[PDB]
Amino acid sequence: MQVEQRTLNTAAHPFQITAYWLDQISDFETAVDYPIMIICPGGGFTYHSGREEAPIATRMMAAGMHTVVLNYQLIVGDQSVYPWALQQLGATIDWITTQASAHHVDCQRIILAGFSAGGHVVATYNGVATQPELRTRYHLDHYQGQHAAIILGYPVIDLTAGFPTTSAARNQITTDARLWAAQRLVTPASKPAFVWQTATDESVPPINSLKYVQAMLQHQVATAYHLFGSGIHGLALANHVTQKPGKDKYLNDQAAIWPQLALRWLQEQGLLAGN
Amino acid sequence: MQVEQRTLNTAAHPFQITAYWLDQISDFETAVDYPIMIICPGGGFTYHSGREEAPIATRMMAAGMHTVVLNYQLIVGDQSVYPWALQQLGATIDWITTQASAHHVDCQRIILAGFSAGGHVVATYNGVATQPELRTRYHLDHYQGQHAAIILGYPVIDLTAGFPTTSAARNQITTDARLWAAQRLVTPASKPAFVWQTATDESVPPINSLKYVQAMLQHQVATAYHLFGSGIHGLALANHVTQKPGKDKYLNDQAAIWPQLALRWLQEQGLLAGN
Amino acid sequence: MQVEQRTLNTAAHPFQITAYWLDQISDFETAVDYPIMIICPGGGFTYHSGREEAPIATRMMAAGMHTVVLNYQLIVGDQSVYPWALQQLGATIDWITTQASAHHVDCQRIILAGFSAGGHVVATYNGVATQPELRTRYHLDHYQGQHAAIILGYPVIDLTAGFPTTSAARNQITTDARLWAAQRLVTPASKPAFVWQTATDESVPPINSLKYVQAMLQHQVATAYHLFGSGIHGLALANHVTQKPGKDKYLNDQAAIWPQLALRWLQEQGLLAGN
Amino acid sequence: MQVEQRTLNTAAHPFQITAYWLDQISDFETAVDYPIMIICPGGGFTYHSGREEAPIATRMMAAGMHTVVLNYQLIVGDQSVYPWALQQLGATIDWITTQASAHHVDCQRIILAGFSAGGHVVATYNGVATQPELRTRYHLDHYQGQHAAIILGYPVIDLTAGFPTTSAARNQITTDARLWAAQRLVTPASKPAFVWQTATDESVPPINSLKYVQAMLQHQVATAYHLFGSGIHGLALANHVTQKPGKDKYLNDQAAIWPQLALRWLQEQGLLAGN
Amino acid sequence: MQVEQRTLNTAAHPFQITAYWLDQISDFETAVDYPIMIICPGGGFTYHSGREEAPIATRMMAAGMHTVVLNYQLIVGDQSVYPWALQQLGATIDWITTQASAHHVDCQRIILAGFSAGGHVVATYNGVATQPELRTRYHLDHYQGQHAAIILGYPVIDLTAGFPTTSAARNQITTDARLWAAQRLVTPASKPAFVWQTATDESVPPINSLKYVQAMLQHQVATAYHLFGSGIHGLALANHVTQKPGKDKYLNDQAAIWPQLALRWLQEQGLLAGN
Amino acid sequence: MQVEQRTLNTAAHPFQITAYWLDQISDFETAVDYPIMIICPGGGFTYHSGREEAPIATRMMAAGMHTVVLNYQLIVGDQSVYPWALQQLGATIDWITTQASAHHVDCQRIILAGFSAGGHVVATYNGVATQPELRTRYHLDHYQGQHAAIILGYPVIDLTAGFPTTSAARNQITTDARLWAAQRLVTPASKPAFVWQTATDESVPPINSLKYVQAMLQHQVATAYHLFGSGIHGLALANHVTQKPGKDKYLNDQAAIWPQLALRWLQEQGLLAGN
Repeated sequence: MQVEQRTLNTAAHPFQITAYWLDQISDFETAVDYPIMIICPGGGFTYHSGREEAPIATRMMAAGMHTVVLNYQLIVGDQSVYPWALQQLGATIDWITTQASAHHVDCQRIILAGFSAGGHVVATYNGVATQPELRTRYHLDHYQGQHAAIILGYPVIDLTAGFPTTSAARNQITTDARLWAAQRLVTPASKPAFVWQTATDESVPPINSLKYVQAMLQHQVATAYHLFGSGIHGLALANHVTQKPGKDKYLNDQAAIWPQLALRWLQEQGLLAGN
Repeated sequence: MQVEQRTLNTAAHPFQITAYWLDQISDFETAVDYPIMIICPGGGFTYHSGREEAPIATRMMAAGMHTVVLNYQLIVGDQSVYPWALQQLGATIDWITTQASAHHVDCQRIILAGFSAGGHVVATYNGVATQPELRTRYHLDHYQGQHAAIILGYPVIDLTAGFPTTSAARNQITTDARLWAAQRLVTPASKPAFVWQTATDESVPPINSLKYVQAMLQHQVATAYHLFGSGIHGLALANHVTQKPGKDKYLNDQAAIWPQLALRWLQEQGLLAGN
Repeated sequence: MQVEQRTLNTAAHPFQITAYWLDQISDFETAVDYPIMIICPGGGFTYHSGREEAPIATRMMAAGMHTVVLNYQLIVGDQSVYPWALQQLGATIDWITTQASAHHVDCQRIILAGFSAGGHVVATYNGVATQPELRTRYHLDHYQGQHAAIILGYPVIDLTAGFPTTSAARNQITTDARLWAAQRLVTPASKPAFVWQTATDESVPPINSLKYVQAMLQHQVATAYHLFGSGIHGLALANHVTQKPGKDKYLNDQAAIWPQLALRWLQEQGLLAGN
Repeated sequence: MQVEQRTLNTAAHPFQITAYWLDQISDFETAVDYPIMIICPGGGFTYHSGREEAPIATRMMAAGMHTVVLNYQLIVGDQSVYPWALQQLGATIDWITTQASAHHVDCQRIILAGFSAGGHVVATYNGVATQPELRTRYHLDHYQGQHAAIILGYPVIDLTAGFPTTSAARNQITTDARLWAAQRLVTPASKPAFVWQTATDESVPPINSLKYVQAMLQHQVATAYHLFGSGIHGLALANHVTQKPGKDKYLNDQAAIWPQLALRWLQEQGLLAGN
Repeated sequence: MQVEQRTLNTAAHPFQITAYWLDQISDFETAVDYPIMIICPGGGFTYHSGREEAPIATRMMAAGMHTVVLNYQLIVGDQSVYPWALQQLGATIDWITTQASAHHVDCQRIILAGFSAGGHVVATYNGVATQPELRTRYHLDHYQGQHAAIILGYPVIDLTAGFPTTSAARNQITTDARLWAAQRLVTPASKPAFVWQTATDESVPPINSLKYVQAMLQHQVATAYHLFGSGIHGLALANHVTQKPGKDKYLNDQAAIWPQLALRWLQEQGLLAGN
Repeated sequence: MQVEQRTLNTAAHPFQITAYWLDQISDFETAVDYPIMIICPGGGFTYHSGREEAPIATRMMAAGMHTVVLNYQLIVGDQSVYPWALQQLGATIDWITTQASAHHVDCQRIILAGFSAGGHVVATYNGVATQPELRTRYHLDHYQGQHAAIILGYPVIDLTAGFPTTSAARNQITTDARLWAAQRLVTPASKPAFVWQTATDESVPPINSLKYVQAMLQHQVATAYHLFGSGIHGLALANHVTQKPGKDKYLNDQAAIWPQLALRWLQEQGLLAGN
């Protein structure tokens, strides 16, 4: 296993990525190309939450895929998240394509993972990057690669839907109201989506994920949705690994099966080798 | 996550280790000390099998523990495995103790994992390192640290028990017949053991693991034993990750739950935080 | 000791930092959080002087603190230093806060060091970052962390005060005349300052430091000022380590005690453990 | 030999460089300063071709010079190549000057290599960077260093001359028509040029290189030109090393002597030690 | 290109290797496995000459092969070169086999290069490793891999043949007189050999190489021999790259074609792709 | 500044070194060769104390010298310290000579530092390495380099003199009674020594250092001796940097000037540039 930490510059606003590369198993006769998952952590667009980076990355790596953690654009400074964050997701994917030979990467299996605030970036991208008109509008010309499916964990979907709380904050993320609501950007061309949240989420209302899923169904796009009956926002792995010390509110033993479900879902979609 | 590849020299025969360090989660208020698992791959004492290194290491890392992969002494050259391999397991543990500050390592939770040939080294160590008389005999004086529990996956236990096949091969591993049979070295001081194998193992007869477990019970030492009804030798993770390309004989969906069992067992023993 | 060389991107103009991390001492029972000092070298805003980077960094490290060397914005290109350099100092501090767990960093003890041209960036920041109105104006919204004290070595303070020599050069650094004079930005909210220079400085008149100190006193802010009676500009460590080969004009044995004074001053302010 | 991979930020649009540093030979009594060659690969301004990076870099390293591979600005996004790419070539050179002590670099021997699309960037730079009026216009103020000679392999020279094929593509590279034709920017101040191409080039007509050479002659600048009678575009090393697997059209045994010619030419110009 | 510096421990006397790995070219559709050359520098068994390491390594890398530089056992201490050095050559080869997946290495094309003192180690190995009786005697049991051809540059062949000068020195290298003369160990099973030297060699008489070649012919083993009419011992690359500063005696323009000859020879033997 | 962590193998018992390399200052016209100090920490021959490694290393680096931390042989296993540790000190020095070109190292200024147990290794070496008869006896043949001076901090000198406490422990370190007493190995050929200790040392009686100094005087070898009137054993830097958390017994403000004295002493001896 190799760990790469790089700045990528092929975007208006350069960003940092941290890649976790799988090594080829030594006693194999033939070499295998592994899937790759790009992870966008949460952090309310003001930071990137460690809880939703390496603990999750490692979990997916255990199932035999490379992972890259993307440091998408934030509010810090006087900067806005959009459109820059979309340009960065595209750059990352493009960069992966250029790393396929060196690292055995199956470009037919690039997957996007989003959590809380990072879920907005992913959900929006799933809409924009699949629509020629919007690739042009949001400057994704000439970026190679395309993702195959997305995974949303307690995602922020509509900015008018509960998070954030004030019209100033919503516009600070973006003044582009076409990107405010990710479910309004779903078309049949959108890639399939594994979505989960808890019903008792309070900082990012469950309505967010639901509206997205509703949009995928109505546009006949393959989706799977797990709304667990309990648990706070930002459960991450929902177990001891991502549990803040002392605080039992970060433990949910039923939500904690989400990775197993997600992985099984990837297999169903033909995006991960099956047992 | 950091990856360290080092030669350790505080043993008669220097060896290579590859350590996979957990990083502290950024948005924690207080820092946490994680458990650490040392992994001894299989390879019939002639090599170290990649299949039983990083795929397993990564799997355990996902449950929130550091891992170190130990390149124990091999037959290559005209060298023997013993006593040198025991000295190396002790050196590794000692070295970990010196790395605890830098990496947040819970020395009350050092765990040893063994697979096939690597299982012999571990099972033997669990006997020797816990017996003052044998620490002296096998030169473990002044090595700090002590492991807390061991995990054996389809282990080689008695060298007179099926593997290897010829009296020459057995002596090439070691001329020390006191180390030939790891179950004869079990005493109440032995640390607890999670053991698993398949009943249809042919290169290393199931009798090996059984005899060990039988010894642990009879010396009133806490143990757990999972003998799956089917599957070849060297299943590793028993899933797509460690499956040799094309060959379905490396897939066992029932044996594949061993990690989940093992981890739950570690929790029971108080050696891994519980959910 | 670890050495990190990274581009940081959470600012309009991305920059390079070189961090020198202290490692936890192995034979300590409990872990300790160390202070951290950010160093801005001189170079007349056209380059970063090596003399004022690692030789100084190492000197402070010896007293038991992490150091980061910041490559603040320069005139090169057609670029200006301001406002970008202020955004970068804030980004660096913010980034440190996100590295505190991994490296044991005491965020109640972040310190800023400035030399010659780098002194302007620091002195200005000490004014801006402490004034809510100016954090907003100069785009420091949402940057975590705050420094505790600053250290100025032969600093450039007022751009109308001797350095640079022509009105073109002054405006090339910045057209923002509110940032021209760092002493006019001092308010009671400014953090404490250790200031030193030589009286015989010719490229950056001693008047610069003096005016700053005068402003700190008049706003009742804790400060300490050492104006050595002799020596050229850019003495750095004033000893053999930073002495240009052959040239004795870079040796001043009385100015060379500045680090000892500075460190003792940090102790007085409670920003460095005391003996 | 050391390998460095860094983002450089002292330009409007930050870029990645990959440097291959020569190490000092251990059994030398005195240390030697080696030349350095900057390489701009081809890729039609949409990507950087691996074929024209390390295989070429390594080839030149064998003749005893450091190499740096520059990731010049691309069309990707909605970005244009110019003026940014010129700023980046200057930044790279400047950065090298700051690395001379650490790596023994002979700044009187910085050389620029260009291939296909990368040849345009180099050829243009050879014109701009040598003309005070154009350094000012294209923002190369305060960048230290200057190259000594350039090398063009099947270069794109005039954008109205065959590559690219549509007026949209030409303007997407740049709307600045003063940079469209690199031969119109040649003056006596231009540095000497080693130029080669194949006569049967179809994607970038041989006319391109010819027009450049013609301009160098007419301005009395030292140049050498090798137009091989056969071979496709993008032959690179023209041998097995850069040959796409299976495709014999990337093999030209006569064009394959270009490196030997180029190196001998560097010696003639006093830019590489001679045998 | 990646650079690896590792201690290998699977030998009685652990040794350092420095590997220079080729990276897969990014714009290839299919991946290619490259040959690998192991280089044993000279140094009179008291040191390893830098002149015969990276300058040569890089030269071969340019022709599209990985290289590893082996730090074979030396006289330093009271240690002898043999048998340990043979064990180390075998370990290196074995280790390469375990690195083939990760680095695309063609194990049907492992090549050994020897210079001066390093030539003895190689020439001897070519005899021992190919003779079952001698693999057993010199402890090469269970080492995977086998080399395909060897390359000797001004090699030391018979220790009674001019180098070294005193019977004490000869025995300090080894008391094993069966290894004193490498030509007496040639049998039809020996791998093919490219040999070169200068006729005016004085520290290691030309007779050495000649006797070896004579042995290869008489055992009907494919060999090629280039005895250049002039030049001192230890010419290395014979050009400016390996020329000690000031001393023209390290320049031979006719001997300097040896790499081109050697590479062409590798192609003839089917051990390097041909143009 | 670069940090190197390597195993060295040119000794019977391979060892780890951690080197801290000074980088050349960028804005120097000419390059300078720096001194290098090798540090042997304490630890009672059972471990290497972190307190006496990087905190001290960094302190000396601040005065403008490279440092290497040597992991000398320990009792761990059933191993003895001698003769192996002497072979390792010689190997380290030899290795440095081979690193001089790459890192600008002044081989006329190699210095050895010893603390507590590490002081024995140094003091003994200062005797052995300077006596042709003893280089032969203790196998230092063919190791290049030689140290210039040594520094002993609260050193263990005579093993019959207080440390260790039992005749078993003394022999476990070494059965070679010729190495038991380092002061009995002093001859005029011994290099100069800076020695310090506290008079109230209880685990290693002050008599140890005194006897050494007495031997240096009586053999007319230049020495300097600072016996501070108070303080425990293992004060290290005697300040907050090496102070175990909470325990004031590791603070001695008078002993804490030892580095300043030592450095000034190095200048007097011409082994460090003077101000």
